[PDB]
Amino acid sequence: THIDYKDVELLKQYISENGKIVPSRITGTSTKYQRQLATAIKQARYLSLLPYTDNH
Amino acid sequence: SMQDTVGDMLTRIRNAQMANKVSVAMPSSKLRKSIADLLVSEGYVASAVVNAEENNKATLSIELKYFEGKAVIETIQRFSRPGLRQHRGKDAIPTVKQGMGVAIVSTSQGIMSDRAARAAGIGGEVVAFVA
Amino acid sequence: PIVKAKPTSPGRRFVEKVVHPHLYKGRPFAALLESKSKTGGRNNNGRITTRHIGGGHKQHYRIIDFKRTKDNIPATVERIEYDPNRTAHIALLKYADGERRYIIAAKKQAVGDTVMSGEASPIRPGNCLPLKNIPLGTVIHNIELKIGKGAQMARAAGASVQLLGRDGIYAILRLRSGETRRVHVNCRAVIGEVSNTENNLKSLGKAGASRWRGIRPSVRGVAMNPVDHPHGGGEGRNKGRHPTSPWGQKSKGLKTRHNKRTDSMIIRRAKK
Amino acid sequence: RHYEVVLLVHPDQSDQVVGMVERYIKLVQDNNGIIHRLEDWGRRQLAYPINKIHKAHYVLFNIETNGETLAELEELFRYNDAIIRSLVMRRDDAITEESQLA
Amino acid sequence: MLTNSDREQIIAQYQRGENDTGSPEVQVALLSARINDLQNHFKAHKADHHSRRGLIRMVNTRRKLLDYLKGKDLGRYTTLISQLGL
RNA sequence: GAACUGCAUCUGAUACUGUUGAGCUAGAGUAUGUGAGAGGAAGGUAGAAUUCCAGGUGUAGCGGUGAAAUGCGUAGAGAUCUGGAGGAAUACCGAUGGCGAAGGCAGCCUUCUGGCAUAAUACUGACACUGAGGCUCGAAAGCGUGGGUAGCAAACAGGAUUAGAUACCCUGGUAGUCCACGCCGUAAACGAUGUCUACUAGUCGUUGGGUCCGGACUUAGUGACGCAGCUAACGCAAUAAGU
Repeated sequence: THIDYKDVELLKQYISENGKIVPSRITGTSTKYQRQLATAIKQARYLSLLPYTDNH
Repeated sequence: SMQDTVGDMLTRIRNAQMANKVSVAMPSSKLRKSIADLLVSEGYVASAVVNAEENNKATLSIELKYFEGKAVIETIQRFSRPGLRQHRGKDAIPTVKQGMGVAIVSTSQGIMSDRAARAAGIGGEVVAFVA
Repeated sequence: PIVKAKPTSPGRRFVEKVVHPHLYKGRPFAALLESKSKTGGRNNNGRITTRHIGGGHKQHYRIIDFKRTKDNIPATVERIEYDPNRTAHIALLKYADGERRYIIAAKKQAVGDTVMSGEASPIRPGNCLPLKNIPLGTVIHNIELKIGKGAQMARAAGASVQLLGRDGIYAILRLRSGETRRVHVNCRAVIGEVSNTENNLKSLGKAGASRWRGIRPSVRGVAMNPVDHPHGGGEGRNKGRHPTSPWGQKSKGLKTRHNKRTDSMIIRRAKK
Repeated sequence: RHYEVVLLVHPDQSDQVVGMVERYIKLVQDNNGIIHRLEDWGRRQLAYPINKIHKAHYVLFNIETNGETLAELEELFRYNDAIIRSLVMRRDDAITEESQLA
Repeated sequence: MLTNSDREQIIAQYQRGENDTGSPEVQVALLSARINDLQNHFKAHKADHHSRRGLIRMVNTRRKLLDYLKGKDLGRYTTLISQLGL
């Protein structure tokens, strides 16, 4: 329905163990929702909500 | 853009005949209808009817003929294209396939066959060759 | 900006003059002006202490309010004026009380702008503030070396200083030269770069142009005789020995600094 | 235009975080500004340390104001020196529903 | 940008008929106003070639419509260019 | 006799073209609502990583190669760890995906900005296509002035193999690549395929919308196969190289 950068609990499942973005071939998301999810993940990364990498 | 109408009608007929279509429809004009009527009178197409649609438009529908599996229209070629107009006298009209074809001639007495124009002693624009 | 001349003479083919229409053409305030007689590069004894100084055109001196003592008073710049003493332009300040002073003009300045002084003030060009108040990463000019002595560094046209960091009671500043030195925190600074940034790209065009500024010709040592310079003498053109000044002090790469007291102030020197 | 602002604040300034918020609200009100939402998430834990602090305070609010006021507000964010990070996004439609975190 | 209000204002001034929004005069006036607005932006940013291409297309379209109007009715064309300072 | 296909003159014909008077919407446009995007320009800022610097722990190697040597190291390197300073690029997302007339365009927010897609209305009523000259843009390298300079690296230095090695490998390394403003106007600038139209079986993809009951339908792009047709043959094949 809608994707937001504030929803960290919904990005937790879509983000990889080390902090990388899981691809669409694995998740099964639509291209549009994937673009929005990538942008939201980048915003939560810049707002210190999700880690860039596991080892900082 | 579309800078030719008679050529468009001729190529529509030719493509429909190559695709073995029963009938071909196009936007209608009086010149297109006259050419289709000449084709009908020469026996190259079964019939040609203009259905007046809405918005002051009309559809010219031509029913095509096929003889022994092959198309009746063996070849149909534009001659007087917009880029190069061809006008001929009474004794200069080209003969199509030794006369076994038809050279459509738009004369001052209407759009008629080359042999009929030769009989009338008249000339005009040699628009197409159909055989 | 730079404005080239037309090559209508052998001396105009390479003249370039900086153009500034915004500055006021009219004369400055009479009271501030003071006479500045030329000394011809001569001391009281009359000996030529400094070479290649003389002639020139007489220039009045403009009093400059380096200290900016009048804190907590709004001032506006009625006009901006060219100064012959210093390359940087001088902006007149007319205070609310009516007092008139001259200050170095920042490049990002306009007529009628509001300027404030003291501890409390906005961070805008033309505003003098303590290094304590000034935040890090902000371009500054007219730095004050000693508290209450007035601004000394970055008074030249287009001068800039960057406040990299604050440690203890000192502020670390990066200068255009590349040399970093501690500055006591209480000392004040002015935000914004100095005006006339293009001054360096002008070409004076002919000999008389420097003779109007007061620079006399310079004679090379190789052109003189041994009695005159360590470089004189020789049949034909010749240099002879490691280059030096007339007084026997090598000019190429010799380090002449003797300041033990400020060695501690000097943090580091940029290498290039 | 509608602008959604996320502010990150230093834990020593967590005590004073409130007053600067009323200051911002007053500045936004003065210049034809309406604040739809003021979320106060609390002392969230940072995923990675920023400026040698593990945990920092989070504040969020949505404001409708003109660009000049927005630029002034950005200058205040730059010069506050407590607020390490700010995210002034722009939203086509004002957001009034409660934040998921709060 | 030209706002919703001022676009309709230009339309209303240049109406030949009721809510036409399609005559050459209205088209040219809207183009001229949009050029006037765009010029201030284009002065600020010299190297915006991708936008300048669209503005050049705007100029070309206005020229085509003005020439067509001149060929159609000369009085309308002269009045329109007199009003728009072209 | 014919022919001298012409030339001017009046006379007629009005299908077509040219010049015109009135009208129509189906080509092209315009107004409103929406959605998509690394379209462009200006600033800010976030995180890994390289480099140098200032320290602590610590000892005889590190680096590299097919094997080595130049190089760094007992003046404490490499490894590890804490502090800074400075430049460039933007992993993952990422996909014969998306945008742009081409050239090209990838982190994130903001300001300004040109196109395209579709939705039903309301509008003008041939305003259209192409384009000699002309002008606008135009990768990389290069040039001029001014800044910046981590990585990489033409040139240059030294180490190697070699009969020689003005090279491939190597240890360094300046211009350049980065920024502002101007020149340069050339690329295998390619789809080796000029632009714009109408027509001509079908199939499975995929991006952005629309409409229906997860599917069916339709739109402008985006690919892979495959008829008729074309081609010297490769192959092209509704995104034609077919008519």
